[PDB]
Amino acid sequence: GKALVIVESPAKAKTINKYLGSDYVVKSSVGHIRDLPDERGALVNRMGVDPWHNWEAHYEVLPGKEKVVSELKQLAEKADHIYLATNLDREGEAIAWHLREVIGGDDARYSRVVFNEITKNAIRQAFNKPGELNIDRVNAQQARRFMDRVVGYMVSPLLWKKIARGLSAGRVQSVAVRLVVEREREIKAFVPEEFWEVDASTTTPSGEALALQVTHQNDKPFRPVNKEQTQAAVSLLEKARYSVLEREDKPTTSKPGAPFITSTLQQAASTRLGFGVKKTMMMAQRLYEAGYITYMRTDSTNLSQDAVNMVRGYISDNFGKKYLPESPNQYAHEAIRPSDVNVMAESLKDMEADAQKLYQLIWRQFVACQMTPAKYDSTTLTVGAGDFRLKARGRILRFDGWTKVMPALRILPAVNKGDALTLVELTPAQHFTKPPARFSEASLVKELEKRGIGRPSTYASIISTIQDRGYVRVENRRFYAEKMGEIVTDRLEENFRELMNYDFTAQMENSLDQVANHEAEWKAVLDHFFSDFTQQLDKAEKDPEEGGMRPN
DNA sequence: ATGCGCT
Ligand SMILES: [Hg+2]
Ligand SMILES: [Hg+2]
Ligand SMILES: [Hg+2]
Repeated sequence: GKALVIVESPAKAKTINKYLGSDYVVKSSVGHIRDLPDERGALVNRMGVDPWHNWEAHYEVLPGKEKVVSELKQLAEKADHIYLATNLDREGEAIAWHLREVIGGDDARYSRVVFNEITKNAIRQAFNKPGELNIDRVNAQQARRFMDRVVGYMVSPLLWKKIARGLSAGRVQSVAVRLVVEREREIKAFVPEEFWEVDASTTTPSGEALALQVTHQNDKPFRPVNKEQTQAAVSLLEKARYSVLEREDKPTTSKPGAPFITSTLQQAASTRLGFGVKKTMMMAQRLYEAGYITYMRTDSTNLSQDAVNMVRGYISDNFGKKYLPESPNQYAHEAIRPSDVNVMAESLKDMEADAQKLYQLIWRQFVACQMTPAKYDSTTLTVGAGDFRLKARGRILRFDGWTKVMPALRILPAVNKGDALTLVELTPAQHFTKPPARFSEASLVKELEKRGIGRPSTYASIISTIQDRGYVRVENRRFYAEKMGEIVTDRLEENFRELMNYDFTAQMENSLDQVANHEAEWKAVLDHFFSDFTQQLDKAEKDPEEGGMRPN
């Protein structure tokens, strides 16, 4: 009979059904299809999981997947063998598990296949050496999902009682706020430090202009803190004899960056196009659904060999040998890139202008990544004047390399060691150290991914939740901590230190991997977790004098 | 009258 294949993304399905044609019926779950809605029955009914009854759960189809589930039902009839083709990670593994329990049937009627790429060299091997779903992987995801549930449904209520109604707490949510709160306090406590700089304009023995910066005095870094000290020094430099000590000419290079991932795309779109995280993902979504780029949600900068041959092939025909490296550039889902290098942004007349701009950003990053380095001739001049040391640095572009596709938007006169320099003028400059920069939406996302706190598909969502909840606010595209955010962050740090530690997620991931690798059992892991958590929750419930949470 | 994180 006909084989039924199920994937997560519709766009990916349409593409698979092609490189497979008829005989098979490809479809997509379009997400999860099913999820959640001493002891207290009401609390357990609300959570959908019972921590006091060996974690029995109550999953139920999403209020917006009825059709999907239904249309998937009847399709199971005219199907001989059902092939669950979701992602190999634990989330994908769980979607497969839910599909199998919602469609019913017998285990043997189900098979698990993983698609490498769209190429036929992949969609083929998919059914070649398949397998079945990994129960350990599934239970690992159930453990994560349940731990996140307990925290949110059991901590928030405590907040409603001690602080205010409508408040929330969460493994990811609360540390994102903590990051903003700490930066806020960092800025408010900052005290600018005054420092001075002195530059000197001079003439070479020829007559050419040479700008110099004072670096040392009596062999110590030159850094006056007030005008008085700056004057004492200028007085000496005005009468000093200047002579060249050393001229170090050296070839230096510039290297392209890695292709984009969700976090970096958001940051680049934010810095070069003024796009907000949510907008960037909306445009990226359009581009993906129209087949111009790969999944917009990814945490890997990897590139397939085909992708790499495709781009080198393009660089070779459009730039020449000097731009093509001897062998592929090395560096530490796939990365976000054009599905076809031969497709220019200007040819996407079916897309909004902003989507074309985003595509162009993704395209150029992808092509520059595999080109040769930029080459410069860097010159450094060392100058002596009395007890002072002065410096001048220059650079002259010799070969653009990758900057040919990704442009950004210096000539030191000829002088030899021992040459005298004629002083023209001395310019003192007052300065003040500046406080740490405020977070931007993309900037906070960057910090979250750096600590492995969120997920590509949740970063944007996180940035919004903390605002709607009233913990932080955005102004001039920059984050500011709200009083409530500080209040909640301090309470949570006081009564749930472990949960508020930035590495809580990393530590959780380790335990989840152990469950996925038969090195631990999921219910046991949840039991340990719950025991610690309840110890903290119960303590927090008490009166402030007994160590309970301070009410506002 | 109510809250999480992920696809
Ligand atoms: Hg969803
Ligand atoms: Hg690269
Ligand atoms: Hg969704």
